[PDB]
Amino acid sequence: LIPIVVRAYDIYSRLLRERIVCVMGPIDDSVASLVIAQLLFLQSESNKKPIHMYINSPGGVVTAGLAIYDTMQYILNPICTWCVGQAASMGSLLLAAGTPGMRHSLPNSRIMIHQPSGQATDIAIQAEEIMKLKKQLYNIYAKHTKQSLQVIESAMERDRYMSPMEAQEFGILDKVLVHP
Amino acid sequence: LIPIVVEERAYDIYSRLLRERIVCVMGPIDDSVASLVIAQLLFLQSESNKKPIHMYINSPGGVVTAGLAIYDTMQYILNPICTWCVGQAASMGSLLLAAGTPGMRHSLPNSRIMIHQPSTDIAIQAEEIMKLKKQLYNIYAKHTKQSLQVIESAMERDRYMSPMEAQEFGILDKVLVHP
Amino acid sequence: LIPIVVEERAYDIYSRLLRERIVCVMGPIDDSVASLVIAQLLFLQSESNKKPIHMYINSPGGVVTAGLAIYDTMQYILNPICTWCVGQAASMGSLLLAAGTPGMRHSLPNSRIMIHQPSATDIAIQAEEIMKLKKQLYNIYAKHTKQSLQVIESAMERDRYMSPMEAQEFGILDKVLVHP
Amino acid sequence: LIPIVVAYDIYSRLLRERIVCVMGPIDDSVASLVIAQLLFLQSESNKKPIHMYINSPGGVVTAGLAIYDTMQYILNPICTWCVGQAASMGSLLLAAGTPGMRHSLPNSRIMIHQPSAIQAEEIMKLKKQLYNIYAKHTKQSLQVIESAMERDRYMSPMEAQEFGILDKVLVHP
Amino acid sequence: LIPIVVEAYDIYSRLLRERIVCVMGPIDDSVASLVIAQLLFLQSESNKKPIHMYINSPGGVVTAGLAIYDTMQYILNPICTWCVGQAASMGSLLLAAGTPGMRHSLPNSRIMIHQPSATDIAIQAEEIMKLKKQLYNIYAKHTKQSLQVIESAMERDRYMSPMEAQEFGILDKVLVHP
Amino acid sequence: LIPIVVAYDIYSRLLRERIVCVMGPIDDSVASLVIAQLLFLQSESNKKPIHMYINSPGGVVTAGLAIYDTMQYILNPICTWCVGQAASMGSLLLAAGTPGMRHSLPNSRIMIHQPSATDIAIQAEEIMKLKKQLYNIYAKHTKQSLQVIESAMERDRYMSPMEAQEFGILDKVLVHPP
Amino acid sequence: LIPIVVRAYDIYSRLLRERIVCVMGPIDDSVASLVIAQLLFLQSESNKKPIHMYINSPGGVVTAGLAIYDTMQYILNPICTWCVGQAASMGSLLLAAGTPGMRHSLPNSRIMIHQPSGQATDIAIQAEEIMKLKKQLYNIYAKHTKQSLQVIESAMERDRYMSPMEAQEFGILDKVLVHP
Amino acid sequence: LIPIVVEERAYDIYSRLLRERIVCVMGPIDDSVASLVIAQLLFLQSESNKKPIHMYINSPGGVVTAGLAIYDTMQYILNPICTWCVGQAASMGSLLLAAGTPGMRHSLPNSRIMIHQPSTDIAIQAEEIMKLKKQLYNIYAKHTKQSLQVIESAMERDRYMSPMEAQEFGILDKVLVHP
Amino acid sequence: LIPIVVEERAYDIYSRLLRERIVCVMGPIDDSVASLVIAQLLFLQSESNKKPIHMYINSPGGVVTAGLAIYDTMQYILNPICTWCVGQAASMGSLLLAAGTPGMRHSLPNSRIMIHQPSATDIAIQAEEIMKLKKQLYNIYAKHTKQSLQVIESAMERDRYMSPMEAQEFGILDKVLVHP
Ligand SMILES: N#Cc1cccc(CN2CCc3ncn(Cc4ccc(Br)cc4)c(=O)c3C2)c1
Ligand SMILES: N#Cc1cccc(CN2CCc3ncn(Cc4ccc(Br)cc4)c(=O)c3C2)c1
Ligand SMILES: N#Cc1cccc(CN2CCc3ncn(Cc4ccc(Br)cc4)c(=O)c3C2)c1
Ligand SMILES: N#Cc1cccc(CN2CCc3ncn(Cc4ccc(Br)cc4)c(=O)c3C2)c1
Ligand SMILES: N#Cc1cccc(CN2CCc3ncn(Cc4ccc(Br)cc4)c(=O)c3C2)c1
Ligand SMILES: N#Cc1cccc(CN2CCc3ncn(Cc4ccc(Br)cc4)c(=O)c3C2)c1
Ligand SMILES: N#Cc1cccc(CN2CCc3ncn(Cc4ccc(Br)cc4)c(=O)c3C2)c1
Ligand SMILES: N#Cc1cccc(CN2CCc3ncn(Cc4ccc(Br)cc4)c(=O)c3C2)c1
Ligand SMILES: N#Cc1cccc(CN2CCc3ncn(Cc4ccc(Br)cc4)c(=O)c3C2)c1
Repeated sequence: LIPIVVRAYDIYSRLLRERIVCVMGPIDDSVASLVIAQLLFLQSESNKKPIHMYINSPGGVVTAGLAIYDTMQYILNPICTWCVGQAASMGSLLLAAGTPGMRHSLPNSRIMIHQPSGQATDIAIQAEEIMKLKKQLYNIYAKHTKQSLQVIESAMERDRYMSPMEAQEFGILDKVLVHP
Repeated sequence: LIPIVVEERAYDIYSRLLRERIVCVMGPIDDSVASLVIAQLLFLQSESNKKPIHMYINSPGGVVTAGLAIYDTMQYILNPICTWCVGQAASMGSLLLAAGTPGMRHSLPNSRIMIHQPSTDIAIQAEEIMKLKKQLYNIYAKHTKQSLQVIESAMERDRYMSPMEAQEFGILDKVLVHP
Repeated sequence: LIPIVVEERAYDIYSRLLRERIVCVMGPIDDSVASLVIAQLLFLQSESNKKPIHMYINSPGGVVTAGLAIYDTMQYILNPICTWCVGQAASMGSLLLAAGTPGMRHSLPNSRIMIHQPSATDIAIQAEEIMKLKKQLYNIYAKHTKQSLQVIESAMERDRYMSPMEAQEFGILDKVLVHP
Repeated sequence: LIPIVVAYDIYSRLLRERIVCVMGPIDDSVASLVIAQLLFLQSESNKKPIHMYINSPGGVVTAGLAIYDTMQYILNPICTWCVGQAASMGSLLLAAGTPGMRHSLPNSRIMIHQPSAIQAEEIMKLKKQLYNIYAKHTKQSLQVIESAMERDRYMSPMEAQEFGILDKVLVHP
Repeated sequence: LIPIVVEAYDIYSRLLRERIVCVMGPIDDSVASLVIAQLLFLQSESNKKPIHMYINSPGGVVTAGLAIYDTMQYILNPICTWCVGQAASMGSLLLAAGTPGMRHSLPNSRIMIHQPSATDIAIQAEEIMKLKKQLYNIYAKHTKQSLQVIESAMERDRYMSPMEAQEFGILDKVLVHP
Repeated sequence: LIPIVVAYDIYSRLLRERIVCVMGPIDDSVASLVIAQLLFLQSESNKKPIHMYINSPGGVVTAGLAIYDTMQYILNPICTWCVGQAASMGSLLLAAGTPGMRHSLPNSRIMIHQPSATDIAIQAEEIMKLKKQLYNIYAKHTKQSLQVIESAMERDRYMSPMEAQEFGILDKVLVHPP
Repeated sequence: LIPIVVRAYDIYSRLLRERIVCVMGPIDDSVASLVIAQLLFLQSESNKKPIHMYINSPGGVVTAGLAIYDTMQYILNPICTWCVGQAASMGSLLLAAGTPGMRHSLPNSRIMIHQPSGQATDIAIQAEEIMKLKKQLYNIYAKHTKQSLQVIESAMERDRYMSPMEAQEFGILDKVLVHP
Repeated sequence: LIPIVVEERAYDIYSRLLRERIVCVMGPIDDSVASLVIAQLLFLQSESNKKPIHMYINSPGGVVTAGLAIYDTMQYILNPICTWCVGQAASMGSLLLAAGTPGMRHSLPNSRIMIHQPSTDIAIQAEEIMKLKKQLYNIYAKHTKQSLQVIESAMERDRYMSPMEAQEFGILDKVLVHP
Repeated sequence: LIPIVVEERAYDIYSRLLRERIVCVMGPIDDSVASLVIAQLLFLQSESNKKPIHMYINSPGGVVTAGLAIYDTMQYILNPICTWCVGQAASMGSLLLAAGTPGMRHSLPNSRIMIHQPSATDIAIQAEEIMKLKKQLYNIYAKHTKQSLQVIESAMERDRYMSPMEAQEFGILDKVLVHP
């Protein structure tokens, strides 16, 4: 039951006019394909006007999440990340991949970087190869939070969520706002 | 739910991707995908048979004959084809990736490329699956410019490659971070 | 989601294929697929009875009477019917492929062509009727491949797939091409 | 999805050609659809012939009888066409065409044998209706229809023409 | 599970020793096979000692009910029938197939002869008429009613009282106590 | 629950009567059990007759031929009995009894028409090759011509016990013990 | 509903006393484990008394069928094979593996050596490796029917059944009996 | 349906196999199989801790920790253990096969041996599955007497070996046709 | 099928295990598993209250109250309880393993020991009650490992498995042996 706003759009097509790419729910190849297209389209309108990326996600397929991350680094626009409700697993990696100084979170959000043990693989993968994927998140997290590799590997072995202030000091987000 | 963009006409974002001469290959490859992909490749040729066409690949593989149908159409049309790998391209997905126009096969830094065949259509006999696998042997060796047994060995290995190993191996030409 | 192309008018890409006089026979063939193909075949003739009609065949087979229904329409209309095998043409697919206008039956370089029938039909069927069906499959195959009736009874007993070059040598198609 | 011709969809264009399709199993939903178009094509013209495309394995008898009564009610000449097969109730509509205008394409299969909650006496009562319909349009005696419908087999289009189910077996116009 | 009685049998094997054959529940080929074997076993014990049958059945496959009916008419033992709870469709045909004067029913039972709308395969129209005509003749032979009266009463989708079924001919005695 | 007689279960005592029970659809499991009892009953005596009880709707053709071949292999004379029905493979086994010892009860239903399964999906020439095997067995035991058999089996109908007797499927139609 | 015969056994335990190993139905690891135990037990009673192996099977897992074959060659007893009803795929390979001159079939049996295209693999296997398994049946069939490798490979490409007389001339069985 | 044999006692054929000091390992390996196999290995030791025990292996693999539990019990008891491979022994199945007493690891001529791990218990983390795989690396190298990386390479290969290659590789000692 | 052993009397091998004073805790632990273990525990004590009792633990965990029910019985009875970890002991499995008599908690060389609880119980449960349960898990773990309560709160936050040597160093078991 999606509404229509006023030439008349639906509320989700209107969100894209305000340069807002929506990432709600589990991440798969279909979500990654839709998100990457919105980013590439938004750069075609202007490669300097900022883009806001709303994240309320529990995670999902890693390669699908990495495709969004790789596209976030490709486009030249300033990328603003907003954590609403929760950003866990791959969701917190996209949250931490925003433009430095523009990664926000709402005051009552939860943030998880631990990886779950409901998909995460597309096909069946071998023992050495989930380790290579985990090492990829090890370096991406360390690069965007400016944390050491050992601190990152240690923190990701603990099954717990952080408050936006804990995530701020760790390096996932920059500002915790209740109001503009 | 597919959003709508305005650039006066109103397209869905995927009808707008086809406007950019961009053909998406996301997900498992079956006869439904092969019918959709081939149609866009034939349409994009009709608009202009010399402008390049971009193929985005994030696929785990799938039906072999459908992936071979796309590949044949890729070699049939006259446009230079740029391949782009985001996320992953495993089994038949890496074959289409390596089948791009030489010099314009790209991948993004965190993609995973697998050429090991998994384990499609109706079940067949042992001589037919072995016949099909040798076509995958020849096609890979044709575009990687590797030896046959070098390909046959690398395909036994249950493993993915980083975009860089796939570049030295001959599946890719460029690994980009930024334009 | 089926994409949209623009001339001016907005078409769906499959509807644009029909304006190029291309009739797709993709996937398993049943009565619903037969209805669509026959409807498109008869419409393309009403526009012009001499302009060629293109048939895209990527099929693993299907119901015999449904596949025969199409073949009956391909023989009825006066248009030159170019058959194109892309991917594979098995069981009822190769019969339609071999039923194209002589000299205009093509195949793409990596296609597989089988004439072996699978080990069906709409309602449960008797012994004498199944062999009556296979006997008219022999006659149509022998008519269009110009082969002996027993050479069609043979080789159809072989659980085997053919190359486009074998299928060209045997009489199913006339050309196998890489480029136009 | 069904394509678009010029702006019509291919099955709406087939209706503009005065062609009514009866493809697949016949039930009350299909019978309601066929009857609606049969009355519309008569509403457009009561003289122009109407073409019926039959590719059916049969279906519900009361639904097939519903179509049959409508073709007898309407005043238009009706051409039936068999493509693929016409089995059980499907061959009854095929034989229900206007005399001299019942066709079949060469490689079709015609079945009049009926496939093996109402009482037993109602099954026999419905069957006798089927017997009389077949005998009326085939000009065959009742015991010939009863003995032939008893045989679990399909016919060639040439066999079905001599029996009286159809009139024309053509390859080209 | 079924309990164990000591005299050590399970109770259903003990009803066998009392020459009681149970026809409880729906009738299929598995029930007919079990019932016929119990009948033929009791004739081998003594062809003269009566056999008691307990019928609490909603009906079932017609050919299975005929194999039971043909087996009781085969053996020469005196066969009683006892309607407990309900005897509908094939159940009431067997109930009426008892030895004349020895077909009983308990007072609060329901007896039905109208046939439902019986499948091993899907059959043709004349084959369900051929089968129904067998039910007509079997009912008329044991109820001593005219064939027309059978066709009328079987067309009514209704249940009979054990009192009504007595004067119709389906049973002989409606008792509360021995 | 199968009752117990005195310690046998009723189906084990049927085997002691030299009776082999073939009730229900015929598959490879039914064929294995039936063949096992036929060879056992031959082990205890190669000349005493064996009794076969047939209430079958048909089943797998190769399993039904597996039984038939074993009925022809053993040296014992075989009485076949039809109760309820004998259809498709069931009527072929019924017809394959010892000449003059194939019986049926009066309310049985016998069909030789084959249904429109089998362990694997097979080809056209194999399904028809199997039908010719049935053509020869039916003509052999009914002593009818090949054309008369292949015509009559394309009829979708059942026969009465007397029709099948005149056709050659069975010999005696009994109501009470001879 | 398995009967009891007379000390009292069940009819299947009695079959083993007559030195009859029963192979009915599709073949899996459970059937192979049960069959191999009966063969090894029967050799422990006497390594010279013959063993009869009843076969009414449509096939099954290849490695499970090969385990029975390998055990048939291990034990020293004369092995008699009996085809009843049908022996297809792996079933006909065990039928052909009997002691020379002791492979029988009942007069109305069907024999298939073609391999189906309902299991045949335990796990998932690669393209080259089904070829190695097929080459194993290629040599086993040729060794026991004394046929050439080319004749064996050709005959196994045809989807058809043979009569016991066809199978006798080919080399699967030695005698076709109606009576001892 | 398990038959009954007489040799006076009445056993089922599998209770008679345990009488021969024969332990069967057929089918997928889970905690139910590990509980059954370990119990027989411990019982057969109690009857006599020096008589050999025979293990028949026709398994496609399965749960790793259950297959490791059996292997540990194999090394724990004091009896020499003969392993026998019929049909196949893939993944954990070949590990138990190679874990027999040196000199008595056999296979029949038409068996297939796979040491490539497939793709068990609850799902785990990437460091734990990698930790488990290295125990399979050490155990295989211990009984094959091969190098670690030689094992690690051979385990990438999606392939089976004939009993003869498995013999040169160090998983087997003897390949028999007849006693 | 559970095999049969013979002394003389015929036992099923699992019943023979109970006569060796061995109680198996294999698989997931629920109320039905708790009933069996407690019943076997109390019976073995009725025969003798000083003879050791052996507990075989190959468990991935289960219900907390069901697992606590066993631990309560292990503390109640007077017998020396030797715990044996074979394969794995995770969640409630390691708690029973660590609850064995001091000096008699063993593990086999290739076992995995986890104390991390999974991300349950019989009926749907509230927040305060789940933490009340984890708090008594802390107390039992701290009592038997002789570790600090916070050292138990830590490390239990780590989605991690331990070796038998780590579990010995931490206090879950006392010995890790290859041979008796
Ligand atoms: N997966 C994917 C992916 C991710 C990052 C970069 C690329 C490279 N490609 C190559 C071809 C191309 N062509 C046009 N544009 C502009 C545009 C305009 C509108 C829309 Br709607 C979409 C794109 C591009 O940005 C690119 C970048 C691929
Ligand atoms: N499977 C398929 C397939 C794949 C490759 C080539 C062909 C050959 N065919 C034959 C007829 C034809 N006719 C028109 N065009 C132009 C066109 C314009 C618009 C659209 Br929308 C699609 C195509 C063709 O490209 C071809 C090629 C078949
Ligand atoms: N199944 C079917 C089928 C197959 C072959 C031949 C026929 C015969 N029929 C009879 C009536 C008819 N009426 C009009 N046209 C032209 C037309 C115009 C638009 C569309 Br859209 C479709 C057809 C015909 O071709 C025919 C041929 C039936
Ligand atoms: N079931 C039904 C059915 C079948 C046959 C005949 C009838 C009788 N009815 C009664 C009323 C009626 N009113 C208008 N028209 C013309 C018309 C115009 C457009 C459409 Br669209 C449909 C019909 C009629 O034909 C009839 C015939 C009922
Ligand atoms: N369906 C069936 C059926 C129904 C009625 C009659 C028959 C005929 N048969 C033939 C052979 C036979 N042999 C022995 N007895 C005695 C007996 C003893 C114990 C048990 Br337990 C079962 C039977 C017979 O009654 C018959 C009758 C078959
Ligand atoms: N399928 C099957 C089948 C069918 C017919 C004949 C045979 C041949 N076999 C071979 C070996 C054999 N050995 C012993 N006996 C006697 C016997 C005794 C008790 C039982 Br219990 C079962 C059999 C045999 O009859 C045969 C006949 C197989
Ligand atoms: N899979 C399996 C299989 C198949 C063929 C041969 C072997 C080798 N084994 C080794 C140990 C062994 N020990 C005792 N016996 C005799 C026997 C007695 C009774 C029964 Br019951 C079972 C066997 C043996 O035959 C063997 C042969 C394994
Ligand atoms: N999981 C498990 C497992 C695996 C290997 C070793 C052990 C240690 N345990 C400890 C207690 C014990 N007590 C008696 N015996 C002898 C025996 C006698 C009959 C049967 Br039946 C089973 C065993 C033992 O072998 C052991 C070994 C545990
Ligand atoms: N849940 C439970 C449970 C757990 C711990 C303690 C108790 C207390 N109960 C009370 C009554 C009782 N009565 C007899 N015995 C001895 C015995 C003998 C044979 C078997 Br078999 C089992 C026990 C007891 O140990 C107890 C202890 C309950």
